[PDB]
Amino acid sequence: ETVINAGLPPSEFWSTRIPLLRAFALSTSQKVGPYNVLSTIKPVNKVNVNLSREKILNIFENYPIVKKAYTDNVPKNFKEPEFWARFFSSKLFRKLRGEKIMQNDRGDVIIDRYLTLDQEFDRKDDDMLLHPVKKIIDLDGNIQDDPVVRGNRPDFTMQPGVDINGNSDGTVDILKGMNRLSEKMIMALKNEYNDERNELKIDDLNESYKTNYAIIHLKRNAHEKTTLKVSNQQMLQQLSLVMDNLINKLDLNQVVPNNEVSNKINKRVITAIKINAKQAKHNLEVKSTLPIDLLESCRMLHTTCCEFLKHFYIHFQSGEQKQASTVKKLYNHLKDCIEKLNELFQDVLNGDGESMSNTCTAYLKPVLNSITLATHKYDEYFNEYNN
Amino acid sequence: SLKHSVTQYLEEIPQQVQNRLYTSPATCLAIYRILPPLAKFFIMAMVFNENEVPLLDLDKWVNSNGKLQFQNAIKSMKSLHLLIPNKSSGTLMINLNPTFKISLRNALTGGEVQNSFGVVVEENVVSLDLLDEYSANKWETILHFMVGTPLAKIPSEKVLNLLKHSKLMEEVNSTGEFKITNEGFQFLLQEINSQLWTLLLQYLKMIETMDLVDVLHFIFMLGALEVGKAYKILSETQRIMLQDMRDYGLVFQKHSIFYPTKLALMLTSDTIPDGSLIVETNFKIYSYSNSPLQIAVLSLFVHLKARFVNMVLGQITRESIRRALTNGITADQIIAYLETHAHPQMRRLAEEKLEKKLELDPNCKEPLQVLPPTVVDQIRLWQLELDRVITYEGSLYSDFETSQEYNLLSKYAQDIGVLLWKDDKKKKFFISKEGNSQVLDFAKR
Amino acid sequence: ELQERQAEEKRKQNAVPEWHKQSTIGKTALGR
Amino acid sequence: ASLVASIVEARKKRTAKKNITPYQRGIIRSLILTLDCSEAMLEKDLRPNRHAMIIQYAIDFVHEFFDQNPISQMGIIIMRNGLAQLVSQVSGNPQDHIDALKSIRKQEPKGNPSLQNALEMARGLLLPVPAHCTREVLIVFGSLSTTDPGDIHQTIDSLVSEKIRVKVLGLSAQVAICKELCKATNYGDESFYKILLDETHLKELFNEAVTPLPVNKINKGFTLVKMGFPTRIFEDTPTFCSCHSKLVYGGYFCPNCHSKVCSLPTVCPCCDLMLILSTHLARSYHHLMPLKTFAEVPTTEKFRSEDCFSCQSRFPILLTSSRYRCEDCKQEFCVDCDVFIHEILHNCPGCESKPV
Amino acid sequence: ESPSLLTVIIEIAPKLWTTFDEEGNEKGSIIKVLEALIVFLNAHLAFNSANKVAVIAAYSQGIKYLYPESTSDLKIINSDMYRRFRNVDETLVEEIYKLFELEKKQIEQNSQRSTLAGAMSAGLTYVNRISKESVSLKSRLLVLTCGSGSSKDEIFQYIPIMNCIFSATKMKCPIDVVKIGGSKESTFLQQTTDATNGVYLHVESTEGLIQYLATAMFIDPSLRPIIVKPNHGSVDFRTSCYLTGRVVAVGFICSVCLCVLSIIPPGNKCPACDSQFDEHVIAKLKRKPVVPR
Amino acid sequence: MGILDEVWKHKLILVETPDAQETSLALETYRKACSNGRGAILLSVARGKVSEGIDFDHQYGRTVLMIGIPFQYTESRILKARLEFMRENYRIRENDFLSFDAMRHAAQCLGRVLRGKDDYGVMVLADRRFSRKRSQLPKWIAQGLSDADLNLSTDMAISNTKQFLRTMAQPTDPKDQEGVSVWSYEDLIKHQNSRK
Ligand SMILES: [Zn+2]
Ligand SMILES: [Zn+2]
Ligand SMILES: [Zn+2]
Ligand SMILES: [Zn+2]
Ligand SMILES: [Zn+2]
Repeated sequence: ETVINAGLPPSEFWSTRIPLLRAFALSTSQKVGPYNVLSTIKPVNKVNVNLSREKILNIFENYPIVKKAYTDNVPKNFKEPEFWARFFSSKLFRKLRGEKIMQNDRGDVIIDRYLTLDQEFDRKDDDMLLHPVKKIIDLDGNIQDDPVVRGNRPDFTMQPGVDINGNSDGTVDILKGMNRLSEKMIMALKNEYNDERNELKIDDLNESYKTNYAIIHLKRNAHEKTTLKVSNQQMLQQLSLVMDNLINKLDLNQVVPNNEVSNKINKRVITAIKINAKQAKHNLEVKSTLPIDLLESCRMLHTTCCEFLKHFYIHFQSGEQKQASTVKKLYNHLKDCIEKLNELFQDVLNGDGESMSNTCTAYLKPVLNSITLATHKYDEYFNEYNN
Repeated sequence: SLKHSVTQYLEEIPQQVQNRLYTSPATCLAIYRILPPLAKFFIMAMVFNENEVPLLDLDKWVNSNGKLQFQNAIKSMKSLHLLIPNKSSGTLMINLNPTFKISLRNALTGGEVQNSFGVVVEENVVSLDLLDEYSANKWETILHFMVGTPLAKIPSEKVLNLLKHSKLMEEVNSTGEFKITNEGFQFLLQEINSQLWTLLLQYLKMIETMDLVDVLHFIFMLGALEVGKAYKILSETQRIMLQDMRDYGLVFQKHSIFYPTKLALMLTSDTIPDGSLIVETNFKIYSYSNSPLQIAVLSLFVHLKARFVNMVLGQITRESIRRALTNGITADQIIAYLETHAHPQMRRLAEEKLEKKLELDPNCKEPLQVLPPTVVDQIRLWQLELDRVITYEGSLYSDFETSQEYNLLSKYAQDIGVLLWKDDKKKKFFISKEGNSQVLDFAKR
Repeated sequence: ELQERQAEEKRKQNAVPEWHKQSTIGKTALGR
Repeated sequence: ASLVASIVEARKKRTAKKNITPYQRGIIRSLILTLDCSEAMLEKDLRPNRHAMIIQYAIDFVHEFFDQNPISQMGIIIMRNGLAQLVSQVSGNPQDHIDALKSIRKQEPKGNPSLQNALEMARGLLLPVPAHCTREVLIVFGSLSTTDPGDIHQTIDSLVSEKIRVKVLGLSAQVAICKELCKATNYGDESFYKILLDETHLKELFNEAVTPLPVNKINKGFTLVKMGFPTRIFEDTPTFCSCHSKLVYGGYFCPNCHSKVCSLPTVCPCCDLMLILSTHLARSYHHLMPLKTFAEVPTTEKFRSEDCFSCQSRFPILLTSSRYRCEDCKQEFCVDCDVFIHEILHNCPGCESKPV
Repeated sequence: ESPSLLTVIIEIAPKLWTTFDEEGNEKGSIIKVLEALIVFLNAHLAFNSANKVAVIAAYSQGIKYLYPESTSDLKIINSDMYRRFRNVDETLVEEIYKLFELEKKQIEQNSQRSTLAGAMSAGLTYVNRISKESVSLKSRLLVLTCGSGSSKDEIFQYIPIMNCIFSATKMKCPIDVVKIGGSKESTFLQQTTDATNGVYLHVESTEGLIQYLATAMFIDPSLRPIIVKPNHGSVDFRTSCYLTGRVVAVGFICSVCLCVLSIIPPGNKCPACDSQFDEHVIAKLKRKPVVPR
Repeated sequence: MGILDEVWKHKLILVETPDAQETSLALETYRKACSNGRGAILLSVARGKVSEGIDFDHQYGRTVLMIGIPFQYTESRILKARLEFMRENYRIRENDFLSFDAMRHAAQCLGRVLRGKDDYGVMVLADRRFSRKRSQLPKWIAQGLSDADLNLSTDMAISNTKQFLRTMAQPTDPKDQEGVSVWSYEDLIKHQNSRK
């Protein structure tokens, strides 16, 4: 209603709805944090494993080799479902899962071709993580503190396990794999999107934190609301009179009225009750006599009129003279709305024979008064400024 | 039904007698309190103004929400004739009873009261030691006689005559004993307030020729009196009534001055727990009560086995239930007593059971049953056993010459509701003894 | 939705019969 | 001794209450309430479960918050599946937030929490807020781990630059990042990170957050805010409302554009002017002139009267005198009134009665 | 359906009635109020047998609970009336005599500030006491004030009076106010009635006061939802400026202290908390509306 | 077995490796993970490079899980010869020295978690053989070991740990430590006066 036929600029319409735009943007602009996707993948003859696009995307991000194989093969040789069925059966998934590879069992011929490539990525990733470390936790210097240290070499319990042939059993490789995975996850956090001294100090021994909140003292004084004093002798005499009346006796039966003010009192009380009862008798939208078609049209005209009023006030009270032209354009739009409001009343007057026109005019009286009042203020201020 | 019972009695009183009942402000102050809150509001408005107000003005006061109450209030107010409807000049003017209006004004304004509230001698006595014990014992003595438990002193013939003449405590000379009835068990169930009104309400109906108005001037005036105070001496009929009231544990007399009792003030308005008990699946009873009242009432339908200082233990048995049922006690009343006198522990677990029932399936709201369902079913089943054999008294009709006559006579009995059984094939039917004479007369005609 | 349906079926499998919901003494006795 | 044990414990409880000074507080608040709905919140440590109890207390908190902060605004965020989900925009209508919270009560919580996503969402929600409002974030954290897409430390630095204040309520134990967030964001104060120890303590923690937080001396944003006091009008026929565009019997008329509004306090839909009644401002005056606490009178001296000044409750004679006097007016009060005079009322009747 | 407590607050001051009698032709009208109240209190005690009564009088030098009398007799009323009514009325009048005697002794004392607010706060404390002590009772406050006497300043009375409204709204205790005097409207007391589901009534003539009490102020808390209140005036919930004393529809409030201001304070500094406003920020408000050149 | 998959859901897993540089990077990652609230678990060797100088004050260490007594490899010729020399010369029993050697390493790791007195952590010794080594632990550690904690089960250990962690999260009362655990200048003078 406000953009297509009314002609309000699209940019202006969004000025008052920034939070709605921002809330919707952040909903689709946020992503979950990194996590070990392959650990959640449990094979669980028939084995049923369930996958989702979110997990598929996570696998690529956490493991570029999978993306390298996926991108160059899915459109070329076979469909994606075969690929993931092929990937899981392969030893690459077992190696990427941090599980020892067994020479007894072989997985996928196609995927295994990338095993050597991974050995190249790991070395490239090792340099991607290698960097100088602070001397505080520099374990390399501890062993290099004495370069000529020569004692008794540690027993086999203090060294990586080996097989009968003397080569590594391979259990150390998975330990590095999990260590590399954790290091990559933390590094991924630190993307594009003096200190030692503080840490070594004992905070508990320092002075306790002291609050620095400000105090306020409020003086109290104000003027009285803006649109014959008895003397002491009179007080004593009047006080004496009441004491004599009270001490002597108290009269209760005299409280009965004269029956002339009671009728006036009853009329006055009922006079207020009728006014309150009239308001109280009509104190989900309320049922309306207007037909549904007419009522919906009135709401559309009310909503659009209010939207124009909202925009007019923001620019009118902006305080910058650069928007004078826009005010004129909005002022012309307001004039058109007034004509449209008048036209609807004329259309309803002839269409409904004044039966619904009176009811329709009341429903739009508050907005009509506001619209004409808004124009009057614009004209009054325009008159003084221009002339 | 406290006010309803009292209000119902006041309606049957003739309007000519109702006017006399409003002469004493003491009665008016109580009759003013019994009306609904909305009714009291309007009465206080009309009392002090000497004018006539149309009913439409009264309707304006009430909001649309309270329109229904305005119908009950006006109907109840008009029934007692306190509100006099006068129609003139095309308008249904509304006015209050002049005697009721004058009586209320005198009391509220401190005017002459004609000693409706009595006098004071300033001879106060100790109430807790004697008045509480005397009336509690006197009210307990009649209950022990009602319950049937032995007790040396028996109530005076005045109340005893009232009990037998009343539906309460049906008696038979041939049996030579007194037993409680269905309403008698209900009487024992009613709170002390209603428990006192029932006997008094029966007393109002029992009395004949002592004027009807005088009896009400005394009973209502009794509530106005304050316990622990002296009052000089009263109507001639009230003197014998005062002695009569002394038999009900309402007024205490030293032997010139009469002293009301705690029950007198309790008549106007209202005012671990004693009597609470636990029911197990073994039909056992463990009452955390130390009081003859709770013990006496429980023995009606419970076979007591032992007792301690703080609690009483017993076991429900078919014999005890059968004895209670033989007296006319309905199983519904028994369960009501148990449900309304349940221990808090039972209620808490029962609430948990309801919460658990709703927790598993919150769609349905099962009833909150404090005691295990099996007990209710078995008690109801025992009731069914007593109702197994059904027998009627009457006459059997047969040997009908024509089917039309058989259908005519049988149809006639059905119309008057005296037909108990019929068979078209055998052309026979049975009718109740009550309708025998009516059927025979129709047969002749 | 299937898991919710399965949960609903599981709840139904555990629900007690109707006659256990209410005490069926007033109703007509069981039989043909 | 049992009663005396309460008194000595009461004195210890009163020890903290002795130090009361009129610290400056920000009455105009803009709170963003963040709730944790993750797998860790399915535990049974809170009956029936953490999610159920937290939601139930959230409803109570909303009622209390708007009761004592009529001219504030609130926004609700939840954590689910490692993402922050908006369920209620910043608004002054207590019913809209309550309705949104009720709907959340149904869905079962699952997934992991993400502080960075929640903080970033809260950062954006508070961007379009005036400079005179106090931007606050309340987080009900139950998990012991956080999974975030970026660097949390950068977000913490941004929050401080934006002058936002963060309060965190934990369930199990202290998290190092949460302590840093509550400390770096509160000018180094460490009292804004609270860990509950039972169900009862949680209710107190929620109730404490209702009161406005004291402002820092070096943080000055003083200014005058243009407000309006509309006059209520009664109409014979229903008319369209300017806020919801529906037929209503009557509404308050703005004094700047005469547009009608269904209820207050709300921003005028036409001139964007805040409509508040005089009563709403009166609801916060007790935070600017708090009533001075009462000090018990020793039994050594002689008391004034045997009956309480305010409630006429006869003072129990019985050890320690059950009487508390007001320094300003020197009138003894019973223990009962002091609780009622400092929780319900905020004015000493004795001081008012004394003429000047 | 349930008992309700009536706490009548009566504001008696020698200055208030002296001006009322001088301007009018009613002498000893305080007795008329007292006797009318006695009947009204008796009427309230007759509406139910479980309803209590509390009377608090705001005299020149403070407040006192006339009823119930403190634990710490002349014949002023006939002894032939109802015992319960007399037990409340006789004590009420006896304490009145003592209250007047004390005021007369300290007549020379200069009492400049009224104590109406203090009495209402004290009554609320009594309401809190009685409500919690017995557990299942309602409450209702009735204010009998003589506004004929010119007041010095009601500004300080704003905070205590408006605070009592919230407390009454928390305990569901409607407070009704009846004002007898010249001014038709009391901006503060009227807001008290409307904000608490109360009734505001202004009457010029003291005679026939019982009719007002029995018809307007007799509406008990039990039947409030079904009875339409007879209040006729309409409140606007406005406050006076801090340096001009005129009602303001649109104005400025200091964020720090929340004090209303019709115009920008001189010196660009708040006159309540001594807070200086930024010149640039205030300049925004001072800016005139944008108009084409 | 699949235990690690469950651990990965809560905390990152870092493991000490024979390479020194790789281990140093693990510590850097472990410290970064603990600081940002991600949570991390470090698996190390009691007689390794980590235990000989690396500290875990406050956040980097909140619980110490000693998996078994770090007993040396008894079937070692070098060790067996060393034990014989001490027995003959210094009259030290073979069992006593072996237990002392193992405990001196277990305690070594225990002391790398507390910095100051505002620091807290739970130390669990997971071995049936620790039940009789209470007298061999350091005095300041033995004093904190209650008689009820000498032999606990896993389920009972978790309940106590949860209670302890909850208790340590409350604001400490300053008066409880004004002059009983921390001394100001004025308090120190008082102590010098009473002692003198
Ligand atoms: Zn609306
Ligand atoms: Zn506006
Ligand atoms: Zn008190
Ligand atoms: Zn004071
Ligand atoms: Zn200020």
